[PDB]
Amino acid sequence: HIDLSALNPELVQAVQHVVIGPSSLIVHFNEVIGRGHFGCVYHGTLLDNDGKKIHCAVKSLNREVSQFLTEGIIMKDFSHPNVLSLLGICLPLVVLPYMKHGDLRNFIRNETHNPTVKDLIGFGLQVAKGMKYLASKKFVHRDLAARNCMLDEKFTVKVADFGLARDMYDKEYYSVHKLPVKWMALESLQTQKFTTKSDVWSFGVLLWELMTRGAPPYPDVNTFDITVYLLQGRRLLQPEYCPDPLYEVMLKCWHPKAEMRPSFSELVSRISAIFSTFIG
Ligand SMILES: COc1cnc2c(NCc3nnc4ccc(-c5ccccc5)nn34)ccnc2c1
Repeated sequence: HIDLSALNPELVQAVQHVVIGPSSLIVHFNEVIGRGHFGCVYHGTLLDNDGKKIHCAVKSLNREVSQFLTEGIIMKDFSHPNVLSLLGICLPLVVLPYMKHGDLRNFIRNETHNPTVKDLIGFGLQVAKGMKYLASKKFVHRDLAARNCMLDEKFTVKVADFGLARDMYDKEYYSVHKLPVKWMALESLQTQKFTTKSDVWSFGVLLWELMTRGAPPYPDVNTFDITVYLLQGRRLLQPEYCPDPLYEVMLKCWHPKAEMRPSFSELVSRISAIFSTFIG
């Protein structure tokens, strides 16, 4: 039940645009397309206000209602081609655009697809643009990784796994202390505080993932021994196909001083330049 009085008065009129009527959504519970700690996701067919059939992914939270709605309201207002949108909430079901090619990590690990170095850098550029948008909205992601970005039918990469879509979709990479330690900035491992600058650290690791086509970072390090490993004066090595200036970008993302790491705007600029030097 929706109690409009419990909400922030400013946000009441935004409820009609976030709530999806149960008669407008068909969800196919016979086919699981993704698994999270909070719940499974399924295929869905959504009907528009006019009556157009759009394909969607419907996530369950199986495994405050006022708070849940405001979270959805804030997320719906986010609109960028490199950020996963919220279609709405159904009575609770989270309704998201269907991403045909799944998560970025699995996509680049797939033997049937063959992205070129240019393509891989382009995927990186797309993530940087999505994060530039999010950071301008003062939104800290906290869990940027290749596993947490998705691709649609046009191979458009979108920053996902945030707001109501947030979950652990690959439990292997989360350690109790439940943190994604191998994507975390030194200061975050120490304080558990996450910033846009710690998102920038995670982006550098994401770039390394792209250039290795989805290799696991720091395989021979065990969980929280990562802080010891890093403080020995170590960084992830330069992947074979990674251009030198792109590795220089990665090293900047992993600067020991958070305030010295590049903004996402600078990452878009630097990476767009490197991307432009390649053909095919
Ligand atoms: C074709 O298969 C799928 C599966 N899941 C979704 C989906 N899931 C919710 C979601 N929101 N943000 C994220 C980030 C990562 C994953 C994820 C899912 C599986 C493995 C690894 C990571 N899922 N996810 C949303 C939209 N389209 C999808 C299409």
